[PDB]
Amino acid sequence: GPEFVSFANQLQALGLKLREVPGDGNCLFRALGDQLEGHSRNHLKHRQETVDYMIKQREDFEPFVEDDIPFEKHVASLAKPGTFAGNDAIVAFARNHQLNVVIHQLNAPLWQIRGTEKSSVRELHIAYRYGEHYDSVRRIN
Amino acid sequence: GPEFVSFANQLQALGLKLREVPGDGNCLFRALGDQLEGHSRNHLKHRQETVDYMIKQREDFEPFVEDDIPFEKHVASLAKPGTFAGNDAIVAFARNHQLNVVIHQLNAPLWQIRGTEKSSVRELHIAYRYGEHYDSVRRIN
Repeated sequence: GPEFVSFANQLQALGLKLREVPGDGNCLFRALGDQLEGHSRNHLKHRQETVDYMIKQREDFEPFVEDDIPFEKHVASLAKPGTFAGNDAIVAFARNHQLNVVIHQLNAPLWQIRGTEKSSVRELHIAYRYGEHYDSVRRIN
Repeated sequence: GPEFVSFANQLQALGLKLREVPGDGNCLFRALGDQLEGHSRNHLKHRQETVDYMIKQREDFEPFVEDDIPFEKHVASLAKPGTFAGNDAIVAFARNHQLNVVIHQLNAPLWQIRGTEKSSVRELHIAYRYGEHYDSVRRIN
């Protein structure tokens, strides 16, 4: 259908704008931290707490791991600062914090990862982009 | 990917909500009227003005018509109250009013019909749904 010409335009139509985080493997936790706390300075803590939750809830998270890769290897790699995180990390963070994460993408359907079974919870917004990069999505005014 | 369970939830995540218009063929002009003016009472006028614009700009709109259907037949049918309108009517209305129309759809990419070549213009929001039905999309707070 009739597409937006830029991601900035798409967000702007929704009264939203990007808050970019650096192009390294810590981007998801920086973006989620920015959403949760208004800044990304606790990204190492969020990475560690997210891995801790995944381990505590191993039976829930082993299904996410790409086959023939041991769960231990997956979470050990994720524990290292700079390791790019994926959807399973978003699920873990969302469940740990009992909230939802809405994911924006240029000319793609808006996604929602729900951390609870509840009906009215806190909702965080991030943007998925090239490679494995995530940014924070904030209100304009 | 991870989809919203309802259209209401999807809009709510964006701070938006549906304002339903009746399930008849006047829905697009009622929805556009609601967006433009805050109410749908001028839907007959918007239909007539939209057809007038399409006729004035025939060379621009003939390409939209499904082949072997005469342009005259298309616009004559569209002029009748109750005739369901399509994308070409949105383009015509947007160009006539020199604005943009953003179209929401459940678990589909957000669309944008741009009425001008400009960079900063007024933006109207509607929702496309089952059949040929459109509703108005408004801010929650």
